[PDB]
Amino acid sequence: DSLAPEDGSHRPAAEPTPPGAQPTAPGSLKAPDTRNEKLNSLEDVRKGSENYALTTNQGVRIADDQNSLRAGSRGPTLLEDFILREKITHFDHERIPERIVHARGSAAHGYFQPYKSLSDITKADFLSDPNKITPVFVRFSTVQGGAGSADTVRQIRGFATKFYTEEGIFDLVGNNTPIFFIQDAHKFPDFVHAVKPEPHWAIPQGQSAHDTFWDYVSLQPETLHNVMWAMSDRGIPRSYRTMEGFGIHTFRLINAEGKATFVRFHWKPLAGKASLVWDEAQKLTGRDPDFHRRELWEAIEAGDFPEYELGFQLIPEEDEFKFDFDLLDPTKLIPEELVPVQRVGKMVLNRNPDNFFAENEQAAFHPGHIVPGLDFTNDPLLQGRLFSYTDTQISRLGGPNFHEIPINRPTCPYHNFQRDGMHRMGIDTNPANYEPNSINDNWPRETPPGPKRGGFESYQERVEGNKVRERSPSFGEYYSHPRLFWLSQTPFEQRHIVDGFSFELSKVVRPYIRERVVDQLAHIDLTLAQAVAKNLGIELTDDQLNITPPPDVNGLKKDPSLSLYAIPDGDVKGRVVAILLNDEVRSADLLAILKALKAKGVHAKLLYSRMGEVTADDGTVLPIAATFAGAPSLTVDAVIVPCGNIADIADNGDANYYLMEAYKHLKPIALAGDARKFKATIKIADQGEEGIVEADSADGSFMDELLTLMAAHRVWSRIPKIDKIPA
Amino acid sequence: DSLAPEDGSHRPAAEPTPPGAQPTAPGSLKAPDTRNEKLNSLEDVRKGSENYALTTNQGVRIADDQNSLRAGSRGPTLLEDFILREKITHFDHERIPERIVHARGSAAHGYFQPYKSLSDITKADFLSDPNKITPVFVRFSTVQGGAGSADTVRQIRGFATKFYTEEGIFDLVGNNTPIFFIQDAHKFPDFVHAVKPEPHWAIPQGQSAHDTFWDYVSLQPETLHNVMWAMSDRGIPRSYRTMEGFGIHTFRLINAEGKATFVRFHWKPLAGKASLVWDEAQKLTGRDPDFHRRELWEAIEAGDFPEYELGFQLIPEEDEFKFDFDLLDPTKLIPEELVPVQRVGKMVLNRNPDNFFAENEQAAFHPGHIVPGLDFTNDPLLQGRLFSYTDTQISRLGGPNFHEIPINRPTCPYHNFQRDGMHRMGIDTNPANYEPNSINDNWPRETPPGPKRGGFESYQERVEGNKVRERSPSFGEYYSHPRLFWLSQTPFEQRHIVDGFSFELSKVVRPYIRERVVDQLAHIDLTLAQAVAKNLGIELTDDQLNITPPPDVNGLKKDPSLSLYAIPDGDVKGRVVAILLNDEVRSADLLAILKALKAKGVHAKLLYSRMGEVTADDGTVLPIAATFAGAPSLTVDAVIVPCGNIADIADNGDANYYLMEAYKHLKPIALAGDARKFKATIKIADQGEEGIVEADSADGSFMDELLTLMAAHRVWSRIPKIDKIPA
Ligand code: HEM
Ligand code: HEM
Repeated sequence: DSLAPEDGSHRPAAEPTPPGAQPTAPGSLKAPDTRNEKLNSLEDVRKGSENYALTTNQGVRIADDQNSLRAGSRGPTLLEDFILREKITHFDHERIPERIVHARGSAAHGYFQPYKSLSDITKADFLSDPNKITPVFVRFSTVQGGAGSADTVRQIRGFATKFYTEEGIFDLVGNNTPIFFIQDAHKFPDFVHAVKPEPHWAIPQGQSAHDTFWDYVSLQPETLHNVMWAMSDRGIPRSYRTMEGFGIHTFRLINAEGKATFVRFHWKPLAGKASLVWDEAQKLTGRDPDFHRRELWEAIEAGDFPEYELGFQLIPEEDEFKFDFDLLDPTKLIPEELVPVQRVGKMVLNRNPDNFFAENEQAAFHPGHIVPGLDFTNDPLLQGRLFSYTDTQISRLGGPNFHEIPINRPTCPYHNFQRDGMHRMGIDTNPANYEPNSINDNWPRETPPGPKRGGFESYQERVEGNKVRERSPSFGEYYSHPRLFWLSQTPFEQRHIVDGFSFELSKVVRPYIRERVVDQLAHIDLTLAQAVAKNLGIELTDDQLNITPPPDVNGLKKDPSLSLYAIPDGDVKGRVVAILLNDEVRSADLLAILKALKAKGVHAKLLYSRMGEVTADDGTVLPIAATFAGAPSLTVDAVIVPCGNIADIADNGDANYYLMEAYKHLKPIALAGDARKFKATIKIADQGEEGIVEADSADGSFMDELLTLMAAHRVWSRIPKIDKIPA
Repeated sequence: DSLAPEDGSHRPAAEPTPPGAQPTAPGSLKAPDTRNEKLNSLEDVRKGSENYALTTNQGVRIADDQNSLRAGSRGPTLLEDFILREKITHFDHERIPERIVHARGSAAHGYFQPYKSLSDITKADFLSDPNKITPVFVRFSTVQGGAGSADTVRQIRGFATKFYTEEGIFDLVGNNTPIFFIQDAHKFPDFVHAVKPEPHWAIPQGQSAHDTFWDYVSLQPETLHNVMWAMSDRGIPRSYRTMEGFGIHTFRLINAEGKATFVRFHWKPLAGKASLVWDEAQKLTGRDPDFHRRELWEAIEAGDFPEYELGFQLIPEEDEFKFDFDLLDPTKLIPEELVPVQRVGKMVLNRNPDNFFAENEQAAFHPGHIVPGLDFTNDPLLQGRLFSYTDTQISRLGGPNFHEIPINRPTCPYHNFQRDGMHRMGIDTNPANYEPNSINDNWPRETPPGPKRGGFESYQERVEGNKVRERSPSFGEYYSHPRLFWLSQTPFEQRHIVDGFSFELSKVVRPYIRERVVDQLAHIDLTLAQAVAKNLGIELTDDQLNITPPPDVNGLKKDPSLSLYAIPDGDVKGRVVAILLNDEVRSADLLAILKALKAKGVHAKLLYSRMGEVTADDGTVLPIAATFAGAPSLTVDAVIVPCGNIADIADNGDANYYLMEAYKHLKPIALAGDARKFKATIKIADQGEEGIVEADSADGSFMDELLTLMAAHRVWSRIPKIDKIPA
């Protein structure tokens, strides 16, 4: 019974389509021709459904999946109903522990390839040949919230990449800021407990605006640098496609000759850097808590594949101690003005998973999963991470055989003497389960280290010191990097940082904690400190006003690569505009609008006061994607109002509020013909305002203007005009 | 180190205080003198902290909890650091699986007492004497979202109560609507999978506005009754304190003479019935996703204990077949006009937990946990529940000894021959682990059924029929209960139902699903169907326009007890009002305002454009609780603006928007003296309007008028006026 619509509209077309054009679908059904070695290797466990009989897990066909077995139709359920019990038992045991941190995340499949061979600095196989492609699986995430929390919270974001190389799995488990909050892994449980929901009542969920977080920060000044990044607009990215990625720690690259080079890993977003504004981000956690997850999935379904460039900061071994900060301190960044990022390769995410639980939820990343050609360093945060990931996956994934869960399996050979464990899939035929053995002629065998396909050998770093629980004295500087970050931001970025601290500390109930945090800000920069204090009704003391600013970082008074917006990097492909329809749209305006958006790869969403269709002035039937309230301005990058019967929507509260919200949030707005009467609602300018595109009709020049604004992301010059608007 | 402020302001006073006045805290520290038998029995496992040395879990004192052990202060971390490894190991394994459904929930401790002995209808010990107090632990929840999802989503809410009786634990596991979506437990996994996030991409999180839910609903008309309740304002309660509770199924009461009486369980909120409006609820999931958890905790800390009256609908065994519907069908309600609710007792929730994870997350409720004096029925949804909760707790709580986790332990004696299992706490000394035995003289021993303290014996219900997987023909009626619900709602409640369906179906991407749901609505009520269709741009066919409405339910064409608001039951105690300050408030207005609110137990929050303090006209220093943006109008019940230097905030966008938002969401607003200048912000006429209180000062009847409006909850007559308003 209950069947598909006659017309076949239940099923999405298996071709690239813009967001909202078709229902989303499992990756293998949406893009069956998109393949890679890892995607193909998962074919053994993919399960179809069309034309198959419904069965139990033991393969018994079910005749009635609507009713339990009972003694009479109004009688008691019987214990012998094994079909009911198997179905309910499986349902009852669907959940597994969420990740302790980074539980909220969104993932996709893709591939990587180097631009040229890097064999002179590393023997890693995946970086040895420009035409050797390596499948990847990437998961982006937030830190604090649970798996069911919201996407556009203010938080550091995780950026984890699993490379399925020919010499083993390499996991590059990074975040979207170049430093971490703490120096030693021993404090991780303390820091995480402080940022997570407070233990008595389990509030608040995915935001750091609460007493315990700011108490920890105020008592542990090493956290200030990453706190500065979190309070900036870096903490509220527009998309996972428009943020940077960093490995944070200094690692080593080892070449065939045995030479070690220190390296820091970077990902550069080829769509550019872009973030939301706080009010927008917070409201969007309510209007669409799945915004980043959705946006990633739809970009891949549209062909707007997330693309990132891998880059390396390289420091010779002999230059380990030449900076004014320790290279092994994860609260310190290496300014690009001192050590440039060398481009290494490109990563493209081009296919969504088939099943979120099987592939995203069960994926296991670990920074200890390195390969020959790579090695660790003594960074005390990284050292502790090496223990933790393996340990947590034993309980999260139910045993030691988590590498046999399909998404986690290597695509290269794996053979050893490990056996058994819960849910053991591999059936070993080796007569031996130990080495050395004579009974299988000692196979599988050890392999000496070498230039290629060699066994792993650690770099023989010299270790000299007593067994101590002590922080290196070189790590005891906490204010210069925060200050370098502060001075590198534009004026509007600085304002947003001030507003971030002010908002968060206004939610701290104990006033002395707010004062202690302001005291720490006074050791970074007095202008920043005074601006936050003023918003909290706090007065800096005379001593606070006389704190000497921290020294410059190796002579730098600023580094523009630390700003999101100082150096233009805008890219409109993949962005989306809202088009507010009316019941008699001028089709000539629409035609020109859609053509210009199409030429730059910008999507459109047609909105109205109701769902269904509206008919343009030439008879074209226009399906409505959503209502004005249903897809708020928060979800788009710009708003366009075509001419037609403007009287239809001129007095619509939601239509007017749509423009007020977009205006407040600094988005470009374009008004054609009679749509220019909406200028009154955003109560500003009569001769026009930079940021507002207006003309008698939507034409080539009107669209060029709008698209130029869109490439600059937001209208920062409108900032002074928005705090009067009631929106 | 000694980091607390010397003034002791880090610690909350151990006395009842209003929301926001002090930092919240663990229940036993906030209210040490609030006790009950269960709370006292948990003293064996409560752990303090003050004045104790920091140790490992083995009791070894720790000297340096800031650093890992390494070879040299910049060297590698050593494997012999057992302190680091224990600390990180425990952190790595903190999470357990969340509940499969109702994962998001908030709980508190309390007590229950019957008004009079019910010995004539039940032998249940907890209902046998008015002076018998039974400790309870209650958990309120949503259904779909994860543990980290938001509170004010549109969903059915769970209302689960664990009664720690002298004859065993009784768990009454109910919801906030009197029926469930489905009829047979065999479809529970299907219904739940349809409402939960879609499997390819895991979206959307806590809202049912997506294709698979409405696909299922459109193909299974049995769901329409509970869907009607979810689309009404019942799906968005103001607080867990202001919603009703129901057991849903017909159970049995058994008295000492062996007579069975059918019973349906009800909880009546002594604070009244109250819900939010959709736009407010959805925006509140972003501004404060923990609103209901917070509100419950703060109500209890303030002394505004959540109070509920337990009531029974009783039906004699001989009247089983006297209704138009089957008593065993969980998609059908029993109209109070046909069978009144008899008041049974009162439950008061008066203490929060100490540790959310230990007490709330690990609590295990199960409808199969009944006691002598109660029994089950053949309702086919209830029958399947009896299997599922035991099964799911084995994996959720790590084994069969979950009854030994402190919160789940009975307060009465428990002795049997069950042994071992993971995490076994009890050390059995019985020589025997089986019965019958002679080696311990057969103890513990079976106990015959009797009037008091007897063994459990099932009611000897006659069973007759063949073994079949078949729905009773008596359950095959799906539209009369939905229609009865619809006709019992006020006109504004009907509009909100129409708006709920309209918004939800507008998020369904496949248009045919929207059409099929509209067709089902046409079988319930033509006005409802036409209004939803209009909002979707769908036209009803002539056939749909002629579908004959379903019959009345036992001659009823409405039952006012199904409405939230048809019969006023307003209670102002525990509500909160925002007070928008200026930099020279008229102290006289503020004195009058705050004392009037205090006299009725209404809380206040003093808001401004920054934190700190403001000084009134007479020099009174006024502490600011939050900024206008920090504590939006969504979080309060009414807004008051006192006179003073109104020019200070008159052009503040946030202050004006605060009133626009409150106005749109139908909240009472009161403006004193020059604060009447804000009338132009919300377009109020010079002569005024119902729902807006205004006078020259806050004296006289100004506060009485505002409190009268608060008692009516919202200003329903303003609906037509908010239609426009750009907010
Ligand atoms: C530079 C500092 C760090 C970065 C960049 C980082 C990054 C991440 C990321 C991106 C994830 C999520 C991976 C996924 O998507 O599944 C994650 C998970 C995790 N992190 Fe780290 N983290 C850092 C520090 C630490 C430390 C110091 C510890 C403990 C010593 C730690 C313990 C964990 C654990 C236990 C998980 C859960 C993994 C799982 O369940 O599979 N992290 N981290
Ligand atoms: C009248 C219909 C139902 C009502 C009123 C109801 C109510 C609830 C409530 C309030 C909870 C949360 C208890 C807590 O706070 O921990 C819950 C959890 C649960 N429900 Fe039910 N439910 C119903 C139907 C069902 C059915 C038909 C099944 C399966 C056959 C089911 C399976 C579960 C499971 C497995 C849990 C999680 C329990 C745990 O993990 O401890 N429910 N339900």
